[PDB]
Amino acid sequence: SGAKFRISLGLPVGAVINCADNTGAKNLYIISVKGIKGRLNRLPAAGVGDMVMATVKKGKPELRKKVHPAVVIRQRKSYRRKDGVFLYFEDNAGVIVNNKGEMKGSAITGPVAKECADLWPRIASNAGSIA
Amino acid sequence: MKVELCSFSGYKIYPGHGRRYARTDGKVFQFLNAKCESAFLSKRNPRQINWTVLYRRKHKKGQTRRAVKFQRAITGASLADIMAKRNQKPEVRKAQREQAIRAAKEAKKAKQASKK
Amino acid sequence: MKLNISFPATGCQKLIEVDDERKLRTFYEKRMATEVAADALGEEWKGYVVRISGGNDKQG
RNA sequence: AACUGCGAAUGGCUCAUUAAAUCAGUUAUGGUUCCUUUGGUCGCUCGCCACUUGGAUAACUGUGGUAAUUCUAGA
RNA sequence: CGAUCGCACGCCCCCCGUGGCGGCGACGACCCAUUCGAACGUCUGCCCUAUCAACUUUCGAUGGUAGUCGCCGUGCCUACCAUGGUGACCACGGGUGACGGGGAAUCAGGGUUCGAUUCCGGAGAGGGAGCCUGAGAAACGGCUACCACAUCCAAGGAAGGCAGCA
RNA sequence: CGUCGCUACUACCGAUUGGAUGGUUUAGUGAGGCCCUCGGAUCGGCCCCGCCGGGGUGCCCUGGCGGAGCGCUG
RNA sequence: CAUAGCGACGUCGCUUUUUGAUCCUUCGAUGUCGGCUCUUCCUAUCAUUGUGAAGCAGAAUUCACCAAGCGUUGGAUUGUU
RNA sequence: CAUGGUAAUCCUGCUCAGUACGAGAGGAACCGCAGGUUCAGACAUUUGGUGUAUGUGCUUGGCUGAGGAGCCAAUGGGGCGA
RNA sequence: UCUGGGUCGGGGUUUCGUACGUAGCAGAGCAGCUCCCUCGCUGCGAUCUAUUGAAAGUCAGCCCUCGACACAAGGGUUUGU
Ligand SMILES: [Mg+2]
Ligand SMILES: [Mg+2]
Ligand SMILES: [Mg+2]
Ligand SMILES: [Mg+2]
Ligand SMILES: [Mg+2]
Ligand SMILES: [Mg+2]
Ligand SMILES: [Mg+2]
Ligand SMILES: [Mg+2]
Ligand SMILES: [Mg+2]
Ligand SMILES: [Mg+2]
Ligand SMILES: [Mg+2]
Ligand SMILES: [Mg+2]
Ligand SMILES: [Mg+2]
Ligand SMILES: [Mg+2]
Ligand SMILES: [Mg+2]
Ligand SMILES: [Mg+2]
Ligand SMILES: [Mg+2]
Ligand SMILES: [Mg+2]
Repeated sequence: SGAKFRISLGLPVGAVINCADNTGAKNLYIISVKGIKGRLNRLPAAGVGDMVMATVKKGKPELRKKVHPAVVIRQRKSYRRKDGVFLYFEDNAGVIVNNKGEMKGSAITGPVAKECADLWPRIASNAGSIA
Repeated sequence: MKVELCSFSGYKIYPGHGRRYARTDGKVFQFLNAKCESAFLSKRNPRQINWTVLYRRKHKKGQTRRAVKFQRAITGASLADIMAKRNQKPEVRKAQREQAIRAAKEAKKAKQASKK
Repeated sequence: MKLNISFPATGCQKLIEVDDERKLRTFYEKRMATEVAADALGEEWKGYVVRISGGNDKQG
């Protein structure tokens, strides 16, 4: 099996990230992170491989005024990968999925973090490359 | 003892050092420190920075004939056979060229006589 | 790692499987068409210098 | 079987684009190119292999890599 | 300014006797002409729209000079100059449920509609763009890159183009 | 004949700095191909000329390993 | 099927996180709402530990006991509680 | 060591197991494994932050006749930085 | 003490990025000098190249010196079962 190790989160609630699928959504506005118990005044933050609730701000009007489950695939904050490498990406990105984990879209633009790849096998198959 | 990486500067990166960059187009770079990384991020050419490996090789800082022929036996003739054929130099080949001349001439003359 | 050792003056190439990285680090970080003395393979390969001519990746 | 030469720029399909554009008739290229066919021309030149020169590569023998492809490497 | 490949096979012999000579081809060629063409030009000709009247001219718009480039002639492009060029005889702009023509339907005459469709010309190969080879391609049952769809994978990669016949 | 009341249908205006799809473009970034100036990982020729060598007679015709000329070049 | 879970007509209490009632202290003045910050305490326990009951088959839930060790969040609107 | 303080917390995934239970739909648990949340105590090997080492380049205006070397602008500004 | 700890110097490490000067038939060019030369030479000129991964800093809370220099058995105040 193997569970995900802790990584630097970097993406709190209120962050707007790119939408890397082809659903017609251009960005995702993160409103919460799944599995976050929280603390007083602490913003729920998400890293790569984290499932979030997000609303698209620009894109198809049929997706706009709704809440979508999403999974972060790229992040601009450097995170240590248990073997020294501090990887970070050119931009924050995520894709729209459902609660089961199936991706609403059918393709992913750009790389996908290895943490997100082996946590969501549905996302990894659609991924063009893994970084 | 892991993979050994090379930077924007071309220096050797040991495990547990530097950072790794993954662009959106799918290319992955690795840097030794923030000096080499920030030079890369400012679209700066490594061939114009005097401490970079790429510069030193461009400006050349600090920086025969072999031929062997062998004889192999081929399918049908051993090396001993081909040695004997090529070692018929002392008038053995001369005997072959003169016996060819007289035999071909006597066959040519007899062929003219065969017709009438 | 497998090695495709071939003798030009006699033919008779053969494939040898090895797993000791100490014997292959004398080959590591070497370009093609370079000759490295392959005396690090056991005891029978003494007096031999061998030239790297090619190879394949993990994916072929 | 492979190297070489030739074809694969024709045919077939469709009508999206395109309103002096395409296209039709007319005229020009004395402002250009043209495989192939066809017919000319190929002793018009004063200049130690020529009774025939050099090296490599296919196919083939053999050792393979990859999960994979009409992928290919080394000898 | 032939180091190429077949077919029958022969003549001269004095210098002799081992050479020189020979026909039918095929292939090959720099150039010329022809043929198939191709490419760009000349004149006349196109549907609706003014709830499109002034457009073009920075970044070429019109012309001149000198070039660059192309297979060639030309603002095709560059530099230096001149301020030109088109329009109520409808420019320019917009639409088209517009590929053009030979043609089709109706039929006194004149006309009114239809021509995606087997012949000719053009264009296009999911949308753009850029090239290799070749005489001829900006080729797509060739390649390269991006975009969009989509394929197999051991997730390290690899492979796409039915507006061809089904 | 018109107002008002009921029922259908059709358009109009209308906050929403509304929405969507084409087309032509300024500016910024910019893959890739082509050209040019370099570059030179490699593969070769000549100068071999450390040697055994030699023939018209050390004055080499050279029959090969190998040194490598550490150069002139494709 | 009164009492797994509820509890009508009635009736007995507890609490001082409501609001009243009163005016004992303070009028030579005890700075008067909320929020933020921070500590501690209570239990009448939402969750977690150990349990009992069901109209508890499993899952989920409901009732009750020991129990306050630990936790009880991020936001739109509103000065707000 | 008298005495005082005192501290750890909860969740998820794999397996158990599509198992027990159930007509079916559905659907656990104990042991074990891998990890997280909140909290606590540290720490600087690495990544990041700072940076007046006023360390070293770049640069504006002015000033020392010019070069060199520097300085002034309340840290002149900016890059990298032990 | 079989010395000591300092101060300089050196080495290492590291930071930045290739110093001044000289040289060049490098350099957009421009201004002068032609019995001259047969294509030449004299200045100004940012920048480039070689010298030169050079120059500069580096414990003050970096590491190792055993190179040089001087200094270190000195001072004061108290303390008794
Ligand atoms: Mg708050
Ligand atoms: Mg149309
Ligand atoms: Mg037609
Ligand atoms: Mg046609
Ligand atoms: Mg075409
Ligand atoms: Mg051809
Ligand atoms: Mg094409
Ligand atoms: Mg009173
Ligand atoms: Mg009273
Ligand atoms: Mg007071
Ligand atoms: Mg008070
Ligand atoms: Mg209680
Ligand atoms: Mg105690
Ligand atoms: Mg200044
Ligand atoms: Mg100065
Ligand atoms: Mg002053
Ligand atoms: Mg900084
Ligand atoms: Mg020192």
